[PDB]
Amino acid sequence: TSHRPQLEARSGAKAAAYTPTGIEHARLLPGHTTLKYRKRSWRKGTAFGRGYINDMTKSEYHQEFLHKHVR
Amino acid sequence: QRTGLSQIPNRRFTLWWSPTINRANVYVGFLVQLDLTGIFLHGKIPTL
Amino acid sequence: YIGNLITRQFEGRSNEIVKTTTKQRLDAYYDLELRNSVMDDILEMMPESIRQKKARTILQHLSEAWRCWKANIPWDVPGMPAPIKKIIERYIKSKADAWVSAAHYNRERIKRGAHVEKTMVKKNLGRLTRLWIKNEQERQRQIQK
Amino acid sequence: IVNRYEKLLSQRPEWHAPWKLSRVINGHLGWVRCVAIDPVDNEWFITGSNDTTMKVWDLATGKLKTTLAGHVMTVRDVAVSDRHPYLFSVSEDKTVKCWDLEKNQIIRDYYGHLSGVRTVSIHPTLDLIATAGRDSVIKLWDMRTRIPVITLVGHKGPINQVQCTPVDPQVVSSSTDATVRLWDVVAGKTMKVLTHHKRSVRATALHPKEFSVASACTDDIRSWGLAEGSLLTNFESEKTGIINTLSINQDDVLFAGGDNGVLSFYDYKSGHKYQSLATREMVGSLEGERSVLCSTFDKTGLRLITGEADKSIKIWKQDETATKESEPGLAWNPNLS
Amino acid sequence: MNYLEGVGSKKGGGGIASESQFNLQRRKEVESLLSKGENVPYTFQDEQVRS
Amino acid sequence: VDITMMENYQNISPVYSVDPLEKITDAYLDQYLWYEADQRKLFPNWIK
Amino acid sequence: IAKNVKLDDFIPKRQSNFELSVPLPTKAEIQECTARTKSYIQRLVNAKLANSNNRASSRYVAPANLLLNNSHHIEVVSKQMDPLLPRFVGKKARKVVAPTENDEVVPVLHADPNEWKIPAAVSNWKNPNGYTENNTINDGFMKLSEALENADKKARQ
Amino acid sequence: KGGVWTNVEDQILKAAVQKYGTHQWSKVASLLQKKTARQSELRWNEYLNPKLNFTEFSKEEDAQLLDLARELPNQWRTIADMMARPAQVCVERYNRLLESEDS
Amino acid sequence: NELHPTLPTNHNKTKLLKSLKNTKYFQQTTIDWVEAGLQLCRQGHNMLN
Amino acid sequence: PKDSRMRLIRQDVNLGRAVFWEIQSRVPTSLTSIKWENAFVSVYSKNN
Amino acid sequence: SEEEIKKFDSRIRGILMASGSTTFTKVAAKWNTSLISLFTYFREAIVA
Amino acid sequence: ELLELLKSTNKEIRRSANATFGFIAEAIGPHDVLVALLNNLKVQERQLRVCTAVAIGIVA
Amino acid sequence: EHPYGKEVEVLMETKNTQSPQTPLVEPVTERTKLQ
Ligand SMILES: [Mg+2]
Repeated sequence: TSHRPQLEARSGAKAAAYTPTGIEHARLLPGHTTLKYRKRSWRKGTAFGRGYINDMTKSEYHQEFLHKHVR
Repeated sequence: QRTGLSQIPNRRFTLWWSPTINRANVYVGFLVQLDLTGIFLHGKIPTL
Repeated sequence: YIGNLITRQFEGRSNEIVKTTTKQRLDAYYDLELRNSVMDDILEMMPESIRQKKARTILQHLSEAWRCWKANIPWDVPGMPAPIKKIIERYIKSKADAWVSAAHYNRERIKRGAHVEKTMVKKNLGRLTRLWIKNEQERQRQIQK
Repeated sequence: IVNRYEKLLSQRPEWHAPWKLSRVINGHLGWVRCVAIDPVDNEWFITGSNDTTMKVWDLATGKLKTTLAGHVMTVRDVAVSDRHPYLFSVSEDKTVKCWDLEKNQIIRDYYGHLSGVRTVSIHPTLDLIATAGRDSVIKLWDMRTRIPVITLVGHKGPINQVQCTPVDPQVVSSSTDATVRLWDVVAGKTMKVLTHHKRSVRATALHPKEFSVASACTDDIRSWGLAEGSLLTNFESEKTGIINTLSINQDDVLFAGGDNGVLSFYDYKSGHKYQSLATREMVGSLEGERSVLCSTFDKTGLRLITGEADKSIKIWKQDETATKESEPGLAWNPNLS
Repeated sequence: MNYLEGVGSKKGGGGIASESQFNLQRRKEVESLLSKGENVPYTFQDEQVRS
Repeated sequence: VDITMMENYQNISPVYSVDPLEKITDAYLDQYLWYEADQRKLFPNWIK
Repeated sequence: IAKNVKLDDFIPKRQSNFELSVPLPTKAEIQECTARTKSYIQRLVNAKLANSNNRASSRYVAPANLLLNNSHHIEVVSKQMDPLLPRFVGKKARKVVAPTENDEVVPVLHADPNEWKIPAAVSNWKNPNGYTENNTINDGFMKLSEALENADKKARQ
Repeated sequence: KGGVWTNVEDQILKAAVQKYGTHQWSKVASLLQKKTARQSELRWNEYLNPKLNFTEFSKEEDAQLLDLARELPNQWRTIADMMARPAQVCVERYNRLLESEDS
Repeated sequence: NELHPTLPTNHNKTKLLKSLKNTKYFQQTTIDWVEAGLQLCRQGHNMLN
Repeated sequence: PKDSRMRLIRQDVNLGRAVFWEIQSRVPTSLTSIKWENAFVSVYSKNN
Repeated sequence: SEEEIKKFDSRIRGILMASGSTTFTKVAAKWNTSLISLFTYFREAIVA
Repeated sequence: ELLELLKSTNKEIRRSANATFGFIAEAIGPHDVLVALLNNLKVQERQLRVCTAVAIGIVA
Repeated sequence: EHPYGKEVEVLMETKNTQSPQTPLVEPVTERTKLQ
């Protein structure tokens, strides 16, 4: 039971600085500094001769999956 | 003690080929001496 | 680098360090977002009863409805109100949608030879066993039907 | 005062045409959580989803243009600027990302939220963005230097919505503590606290012409003038349930989408509900999956886009053949309390 | 390379207990199940009403 | 019967574990039925 | 009781007249807020680029006191610091619990229990420390075994 | 090959299943000295679940049983799902009902 | 190196050693090179200790 | 290699489809599924 | 066959993941069984 | 450890383990050895209880 | 289909009709360049 997150401001009112301690992070280094503005005897011999659904697991894509990777 | 695999075969193998595995080789600026011995270790090799 | 190390010596390491969503804490973070989103939708349907005592009970039915989807057992609580039942069903289907498509995504990496961790290869076979049995039980039910 | 209420049947609200469905688009693997129209040309719209991707869709034909990968958790809000070729996307993995459209790549990252971010708003005239979420603060970012220049503290619960306006109040916010706060950002403090909603306020939308905000609680939709903390109208939103999204049109049509799948249309000046529709889900979907999660009107204001909990995009259209006489509203009976 | 195997130990333990100690554990667990957990008083204890 | 899956990386494959006392009867009946079909020539020459 | 809450603030304003006009701010009134808010934000960017202890990041950037009775005068001078010394010698990471803000409180201005009763969760999988098919046969099954029993009797005769 | 359940072991199963539930059979085995986890699962499903049906068959059950045992010749777990009775009871009742036809 | 040129930016004329000689705390002299390098060995050994 | 596979020629390609057509009709699909996707038909002739 | 080239590669992946694959001679012994079982089965077909 | 050796089905092992509790008690004293022996009297098994009763009289 | 019925286009879309490098906002060049 987490039951509540941490409100940000209890970090933000801490008196290290307005800034952090003075740690310089690599992702906070400068970059992208310029903003961009928009302007027949053999045949007779035998006996038997002559949708998109909204569910993952009941789909056609899923049963072709389980037919290939469970062999 | 039931599932984990015994260390004793790796140590057996490593001790056997240890003058080739722990060979003086090329100088890297210094060498580490094993305490209470005069055995020099020429790499950081834990099974040896 | 030396500037960062020296700043920590005289000023200390800040207590406001926010840790990112990495691959080792992804399942924990999905949990907290689904747990907060289910309590929001149910507490807005309730008139003016209570907030603290019922809440732990509601999240126990959610964890139980997820153990039933994985076991392929129907989840029926006899005296549960119908709008609380439809919120838990909607959110169990959303978790299951993520669970299945992540199993397909990781099985195709294992096939094509891409490097996957040993714990994640093993978690994949467990998911694809339960998915395989569910197709097998649905195949049996239809031949009876 | 009831003599004034005797006069109230002499206004008789303006008639709007009823809306109907024209296109159903499938293609996300999870719920469709957020939507934004191209605010210049209407050539496309963009949708983020529960399956962690964003997709770009042709507006006229419905076709899928491109897929944008780039978050590990649900993408909860997106924003496209009037002035820049920039896309701002927010997620549940605590990250804010800027996307240069001209390359379809991520160019800027924003760091500092303790937990998941739910809203992003672009300021109309400044080069500044506003984000908020579960941490109960609003952060104002410098778009150029990527710096959290201002942090707004006040709300006691997770923040649901943030809007931006050119004059004071610069930032409007609504949270789960049932309040709407208006912000003075240079002093960093609350200009006005609107306390009338009884529960968590999920949706806001600003009027495109009148300089006003609407907010929705469960069964409770109220409109507000932004010059003063003053209630303009209460709406006939009774029995309508949880409201997930709100949309205001140029022609004074307020759309309210709800968790029961019922589309609800309102006249903005009066608050009169003139139409109620119901969505049909899909084949194979649950009755709980009949709900409306996001909405936007297009720039002309005659097509409504909705993304839903059954992983689909529904495009709604207003009827041109339906003139006034055979399509009246829903019986304007203004009841009493 | 050892970390692949995935098997650990907590430091400072004593091992598996003896079977006479599992037999004392189980025999107490069976009685409290069948008793439904009720406390039996002793005759010498100079007397909550029991079932 | 218990079922588990084998990792083969391209597919997974099921393995069935039957009860041990029942396996003694089934293993006898397997040997007995193939011995009699071979004596009595049930299966013709093309079956592999 | 009195000075805080009123009756006009309960009631809306377009309730009487629907044609009440809330206008846009104006072209001039937006440009005045635009200038001074942008001026405040660059003051905060430059104060935050200049305190990061980077020589590299800083390319992107009065007496002021009289006496209480205006008795003497005061000239305020900033001292120039040794660049090798730890700048902001008072600076150190500390936790500060902050009191409640001074502004007063705003007024809040706002059967089924047997329907909304939640049952107790009891799980088959987990136990807390404390407080310890309808459908009949299809007819194709009926008709398969009749056919196979006729062919069996007809063949054996 | 024994598998003898004394009646005190039946009482320890029912009380043990009331505590640990129906999926934690290794806890249920931790209370039994002489039984395994699969042995405990098998007696609950076939004997000791109080939802099972061990009563005498009525006359319309026997006409349902002889009917099914001719359509699905030997499929005794499929027949027992339809009778909603344990499988071993349906088999014994089937054999006795064929020996009621006897000289 | 010819395929991926990295161009200098025109704004950067600040130059660490010129901004450091503006203050009180640094002075100039002229010494031998072997003396200057033997000082930096002594100085860097103090910093690490 | 392409020189030494089956040559896709109308007289031969149709013969391969006709032979498979004749065989799939002889087994009822309730027993097994014989599919063209899982089949290989090699033809030897003047052109192959 | 291509299908059984992939079966052999998935066998080598399985060897490098099993319990005991940290013991050096165990890994070598499994390399020899699967390499022998490949070469003594196909024998000539490996060449081309 | 000698306490775990009393479960042996050999009578030499049990007999010489009980002699060893005597030698250990003569060195380090009775009362550390008495407590482990007294707590071993709570087992169900008779071999274990009879061998700890011998050992207590040796320590005495 | 029939859930919506008559006047509704229902389309399932699994393929991007464009390439993964199209600008999706055309760069505006104020001048014409011939180099
Ligand atoms: Mg460990």
